[PDB]
Amino acid sequence: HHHLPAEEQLALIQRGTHEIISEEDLLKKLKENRPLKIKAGFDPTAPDLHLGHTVLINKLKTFQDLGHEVTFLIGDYTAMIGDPTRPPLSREQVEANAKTYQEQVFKILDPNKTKVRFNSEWFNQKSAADLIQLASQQTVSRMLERDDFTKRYNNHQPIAIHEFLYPLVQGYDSIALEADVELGGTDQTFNLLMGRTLQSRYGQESQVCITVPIL
Ligand SMILES: N[C@@H](Cc1ccc(O)cc1)C(=O)O
Ligand SMILES: [Mg+2]
Repeated sequence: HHHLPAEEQLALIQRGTHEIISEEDLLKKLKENRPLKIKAGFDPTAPDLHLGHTVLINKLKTFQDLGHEVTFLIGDYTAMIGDPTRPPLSREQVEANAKTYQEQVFKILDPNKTKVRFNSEWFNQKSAADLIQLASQQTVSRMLERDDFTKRYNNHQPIAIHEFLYPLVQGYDSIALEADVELGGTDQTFNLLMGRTLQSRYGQESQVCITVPIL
C-alpha cells in the first residue's frame, strides 16, 4: 500500500545476493515504512563499468522500484590526491568518466529518482584534524585483515600508510550520506563493513551491507 510489505521487499532484495550483513536490521529498516538511502560507490579511474556490474545495477533498480532512494556515488576524492612534489586523476577526467558511467546506468536506472554524488563534495572541506579523528576509530591489526593487505604484508611488499586511510574515507561517506544500505561486490566486503562500523562509532544507525557477485 504505497510501499510493499516489508517481508515481500526482503524476498526481492535478497535474490541474487551473496550476503546481507544483518537480515534482522534490513527487515527492521523495511518495517519502518520509509524511503531508505541506498549507497553504491564507484571508483572513477576506469573508462566504463564492465558488463559484470549488471546484477549490481539491477539490484539498485530493485531498490528504486520499491520506492527507495539510490545514491550513485563517485569516489573522486581519493583519486584526485597526488604525490608530494605517476599522476592522479584530474577533475576533467573525473567529470568525463563520470558522465560515461551515467550514460550507462541510466539505461537501467531512472535519472529523476537517482542522486549522483561525488564524495569530494564533503571531504574537500574536512581538515587534517577530522581525518585524525576518523583514523582513531580503527586499529592497525584490523586494517591488516583486509585480504589484499594481508598478502602484501606476508610477502613484505610495502603498504603506504594513506592506503589504510582509504577504507576510512569510504566508511565516512556512509555517515555523510546517512546510508541505510550499501551495495558492493563480494570483494568489497571489508570496505562495506567499514561504513557500518564507523556509523555506530559516530552515533548513527548502522547501514545494512549487501554484496552481489561481480561477474
Ligand atoms: N573504494 C571503492 C569505491 C568507493 C569509493 C567511495 C565510496 O564511498 C564507496 C565506494 C572501490 O575501490 O571500488
Ligand atoms: Mg556531489
